[PDB]
Amino acid sequence: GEANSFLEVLEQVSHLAPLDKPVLIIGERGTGKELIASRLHYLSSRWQGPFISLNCAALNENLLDSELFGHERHPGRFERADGGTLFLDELATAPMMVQEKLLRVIEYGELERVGGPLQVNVRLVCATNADLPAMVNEGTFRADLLDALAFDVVQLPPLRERESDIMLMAEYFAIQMCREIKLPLFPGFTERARETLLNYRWPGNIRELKNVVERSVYRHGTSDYPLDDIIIDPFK
Repeated sequence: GEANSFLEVLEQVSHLAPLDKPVLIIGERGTGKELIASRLHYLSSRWQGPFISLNCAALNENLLDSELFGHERHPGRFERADGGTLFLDELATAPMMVQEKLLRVIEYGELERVGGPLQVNVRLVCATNADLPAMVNEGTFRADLLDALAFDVVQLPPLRERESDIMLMAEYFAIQMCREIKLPLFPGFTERARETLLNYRWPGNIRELKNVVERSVYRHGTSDYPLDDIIIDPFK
């Protein structure tokens, strides 16, 4: 089963999920932030409402503003998440204009409408791997938004800090790949392979571990001998 640090996350999420308070998830790529956001939704009373997601980094300023708040129609992500949960990833990339508008939605529960407003009821979950307090000091993140956004913070441990989970998950992914390519048995990892796995920093965390292990099993391609060559870098 999962490491103590990850179990402590799951326990935190079970307590946070029922609240209608905004949650901030801090974690590297491939640590499962969106999955945690989804768990907060499905363990909440809003579980039958919508779960909407948006990656702030993916859009330029003008498109981000329209995608989040709408452009009268083109309903934005807040309107689409009404009665449910909205997950905003890579929050630190949101331009200052969007951050100010986000604060207003959090505190007033309304979207502005020029002329011709919308009240919305959305539980907000955001994610980042930036140091938001540091960006506040730099002027690149709003202090007021951070004061209202981070009711509580869920910090996902990177794989490198869950060394116990690395061989567990590696074996899991290896077995699944053996099924996919019809090997009769996963023949295990050599000690050399284990050193490679446990010494590497996994900057891509769980996604990268899966990719690495699946490639390695395929390249090895046999059940007759233990897997010795962990192919971290497919470019070599």
